[PDB]
Amino acid sequence: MELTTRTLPARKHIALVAHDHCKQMLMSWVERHQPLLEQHVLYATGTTGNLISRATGMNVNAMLSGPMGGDQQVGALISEGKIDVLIFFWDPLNAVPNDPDVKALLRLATVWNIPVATNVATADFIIQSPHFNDAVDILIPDYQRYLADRLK
Amino acid sequence: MELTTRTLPARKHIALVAHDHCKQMLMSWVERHQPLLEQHVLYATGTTGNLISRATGMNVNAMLSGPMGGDQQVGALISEGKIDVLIFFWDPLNAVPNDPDVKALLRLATVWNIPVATNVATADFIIQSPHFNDAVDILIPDYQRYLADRLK
Amino acid sequence: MELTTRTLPARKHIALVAHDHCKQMLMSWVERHQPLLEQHVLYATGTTGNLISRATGMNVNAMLSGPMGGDQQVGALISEGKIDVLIFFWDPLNAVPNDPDVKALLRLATVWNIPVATNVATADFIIQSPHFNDAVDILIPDYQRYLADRLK
Amino acid sequence: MELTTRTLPARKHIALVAHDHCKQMLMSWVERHQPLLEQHVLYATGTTGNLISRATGMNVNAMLSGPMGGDQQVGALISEGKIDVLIFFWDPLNAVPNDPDVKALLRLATVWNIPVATNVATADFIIQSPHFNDAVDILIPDYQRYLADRLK
Amino acid sequence: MELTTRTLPARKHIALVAHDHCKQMLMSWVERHQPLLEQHVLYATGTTGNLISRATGMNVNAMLSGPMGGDQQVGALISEGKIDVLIFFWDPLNAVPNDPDVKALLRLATVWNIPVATNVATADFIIQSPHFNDAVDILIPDYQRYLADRLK
Amino acid sequence: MELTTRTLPARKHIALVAHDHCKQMLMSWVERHQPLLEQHVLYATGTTGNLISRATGMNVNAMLSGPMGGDQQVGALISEGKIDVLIFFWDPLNAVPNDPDVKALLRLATVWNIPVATNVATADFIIQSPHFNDAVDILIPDYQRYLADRLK
Repeated sequence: MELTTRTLPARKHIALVAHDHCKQMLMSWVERHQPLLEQHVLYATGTTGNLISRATGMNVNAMLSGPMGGDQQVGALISEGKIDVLIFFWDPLNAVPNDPDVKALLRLATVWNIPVATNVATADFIIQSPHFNDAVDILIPDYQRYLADRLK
Repeated sequence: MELTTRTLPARKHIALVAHDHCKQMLMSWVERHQPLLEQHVLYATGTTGNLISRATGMNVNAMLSGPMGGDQQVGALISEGKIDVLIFFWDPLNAVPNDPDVKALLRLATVWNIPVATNVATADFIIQSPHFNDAVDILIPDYQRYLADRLK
Repeated sequence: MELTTRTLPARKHIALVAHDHCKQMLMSWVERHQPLLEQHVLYATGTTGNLISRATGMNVNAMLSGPMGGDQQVGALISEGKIDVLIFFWDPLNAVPNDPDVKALLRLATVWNIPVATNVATADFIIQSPHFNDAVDILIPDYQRYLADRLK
Repeated sequence: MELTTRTLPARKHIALVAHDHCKQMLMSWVERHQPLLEQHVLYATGTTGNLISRATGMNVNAMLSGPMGGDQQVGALISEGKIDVLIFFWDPLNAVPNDPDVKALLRLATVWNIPVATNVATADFIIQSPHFNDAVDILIPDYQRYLADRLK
Repeated sequence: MELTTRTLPARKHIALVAHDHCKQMLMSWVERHQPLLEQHVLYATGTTGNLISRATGMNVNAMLSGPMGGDQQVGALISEGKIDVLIFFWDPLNAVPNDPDVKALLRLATVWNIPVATNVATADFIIQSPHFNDAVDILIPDYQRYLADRLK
Repeated sequence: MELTTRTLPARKHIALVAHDHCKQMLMSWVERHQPLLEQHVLYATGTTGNLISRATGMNVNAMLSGPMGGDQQVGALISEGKIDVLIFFWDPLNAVPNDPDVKALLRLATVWNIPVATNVATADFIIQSPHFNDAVDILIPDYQRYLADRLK
C-alpha cells in the first residue's frame, strides 16, 4: 500500500485508557507526569477519564465507558487522525468482555502508525522522547489511493 | 443493569457493511429493496458505500473502509444512537484481517439493542416488519446510571 | 459459490438460547409472546429450556446445557435444516468459557441463512414480521454441488 | 464439579477429521492401520469420509463437511456419548475459516474426556495402546447433577 | 512441506501442566503412575511442578508459572526438541488470562508432532502405550529446508 | 500484586520480529538506525534475523521462524529477563496462522513491562529516547512473592 505523511503537532492529542486492574497503575503514572500532560489535549474512556479529572483536576475529554463503546470511539478518532498518542494499559492477567474491542483498537493504532504504549516502561520512553513535545512527521497509509484501487 | 428507552425514528439510519466475498450478495439485496431503502438514510463503510451509490444512484454516507477503521466508526455511531439498523454480511467461510473489529461491531450492536442482520433471511424479515417504517421505542442500557455505579 | 433454495415451514422450529445474564430478558420476552410461541415448535439448550418450560408450561425440547455441548447440538440441527429460527441472547458484557461454541453457532446460522436475533429489538422485529407464520423460501447453499466440487 | 462414570466400548466409535493440508497425512495413517480400524465403527466429516471410503473401501459414516457444520455434528455426538475416540489432524500452519468450530470441537473432546489425537505421533500411541480394543472406564461430568444444580 | 525424522529417546522428557481447576486431577494421575514416571525426566510450569514434587518427592524441573511465561518456556523447549511428551490438562470450562499462550503451546505440540494429552483418558492411553519406554521415530517438519526456502 | 524492580542494562538486548508484509519496513528502520543498534545486542526470529544480518553484516542471534516456535522462544527470554526491548512489526492487515503465538508474545511483553514497539512511530520514539542508552529501572511483578502465595 502506498504511503503519505501526516504531522503530529507539538500539542499532542493523547488518548488515555486502562482496564480496571490497571487503573491505579495509570493514575500513578499520570500523577507523576501531570505538569507535562497539562500541556497537551487529553481524551479517555468513560471511567478512566472521570477518575483522572477527579484525581488530578486536569481537563479530560471523556468518551463512553469502554464496554459501552468507548474503545471504538477512540479507534474512530485515531482513524480520523484525531488522536496522536495512545496510552492503553490493558490487563494482561484477566480476560475482559470487550476483548475484541481491545484487539481492534490496538490493530488500528498499529495501522495508523501512531505512538502506542501498553505498559509503563513504554509510556515513560515515549513521553521522555524528544518529539513528544515537538511537531514531527510520520508515514501513514494513503487512504485515498487505497480506496481508489479497491473500486477499480 | 438499569434500562431506559430510545425512539428509533420513522426514517431509520441504516448502516450497510459487507465483506468482499459478500458484496455481490449485499448489492443484490439492496437493488431488490431499493424502493424501500430510498425512503431511509443510508450509511456504509468505504468500499461497500461507493459500490452501492454507483450501482443504484442512492445517496450513501460512506465512512472509511472497514480495515482502515470503518467498522469502528460504525460502532461509535451505534453507541451514540446515530445508527438504528445494522445490516452486516460478514464472510462465514473466510477468515479476515479485521476479525476483531467485526466481533467488536456485532457486540456493540447487541449491547445497544438495535435491529441487526448478518444474513439475507434476517435482513428480509427485519425490513418487512411493520414498524420498520415507523417510530418505535427500544430498551437501551441506562448509561448514566451505569456510569454512576462505576464512579462509586 | 452455488446456491439453491429451502422452504421454511409455516410452523417454525425455533431454538431459544440465553447466557445467564440474559436469561431474564429472554424469559420476559417469551412470556410476552407466549400466545404466538404457543404455536411453532420450540427447542432450547439445557438451562434456558427447563426454565422456560417451568415458568410458562410450554413444551420445549431441551438439549444439553451450552457449556456441555448444547450450542453444538443446536448448531448441528441448524446445518441439518431442523431449526428455522434462532433466538440467541448471548451476554455482550461478560466472557464465557464456551466462547468458541458461541461464535461457531452464530457462524453456522449465518452460513445456513436462517433468521437470527441476538437482542430484543431484533427478536421483536422478526416475530412481528408478516411472513413469520407463513412458509417462506430462503436461499441456502447447495451442499451437493459444494461436496461434488470437493471430491473432483 | 460432579463426575460420574462411562464405559468406552471394546468396539469404538471413531471420528476421523482432517483439514485440507492434513488430509494426505490422515489418509496414510488410516491406510497403515486399516486392518485394525475395520474392527471399529468409523465416522468422519464429509470430505474426509468420502476420500477415505473411496480409497480404502471402508465403511465410513460421513457427516456434513466441516465448514458446513460437520465439526459441530461430531461435537454433538461426542457430548451425547456416541463418539469414543477423536482423530482430528487440524492445520497448525494455515488460516482455516471454521476456526471457532475447531476450538469448540477440541473443547468438548477435552470436557467429555475421550482419547483425542491432533497429530500422527499421538494417533499412533493411542491406537497401539493395549486397551484400544477393550472396554475402559472414563470419568465424565455428571450432567444430571450439573443441570439440577443450575436449577432450583 | 518437507518432512524429516527425529527419534524420541527411551527416557522421555515429559512436560506436565495444569490449570487450577484441573490440578487435583493431574496430581492424582501422577501419583497413580508414579512408578513409571520416575523412570523419566519431568518438567512443569511453576505452580504445577512444585505441588507435584512437594507431594510425590519426585524430581521436577519447574519453569515459570504459566501466566508469567511458563507456557511459552515449555513451547520453546518443544520446538527445540527438548520436550518429548506434553500432558496439558487445561480448563475447558473456565476462561483463563493466558488463553493465547495455551493455544500457542497446543499449536506447537501439534506442529512438532509429539504425543500430547489434554485429558485423563488420553493421558492413560499414551502412558500405557508400548513405545512409551522405547525409542521411537517421528516425522517432524524439516526446518533446515523450510528456512532455506524462506530466504530464497 | 507485589511488584519489585529490575534494571535494564545500558547495553540493551533487543528482539526484532516482523511478519512478511512488514519485513521491508523493519529492514528500512534497522538500516536507518544501524549506527545505534550496532552498540546493542540483537536477537530475532529465523527469517527476520537472517535477512537483517545478511544485509547489514551485524551480529544477530537468530531464533527459529515464528510459526515454528520462534515467537515463544522470544517470549521465554523476555520472561527470563534476557530481552530488554521488543520491536514486533506484526501485520495488522493480514491474519497469520501463529496468531495466538503473536498475542501471547505481546501479552508477556506487557506483563514484564519492557519497552514495546509495534509500529515505526513507536519504535522511533523509543530508540530516540534519551535513556535508551542508559541503565534504567523498571517495575516488574515480584515473581518470588507471586509464587509464594500460590503455594500458601
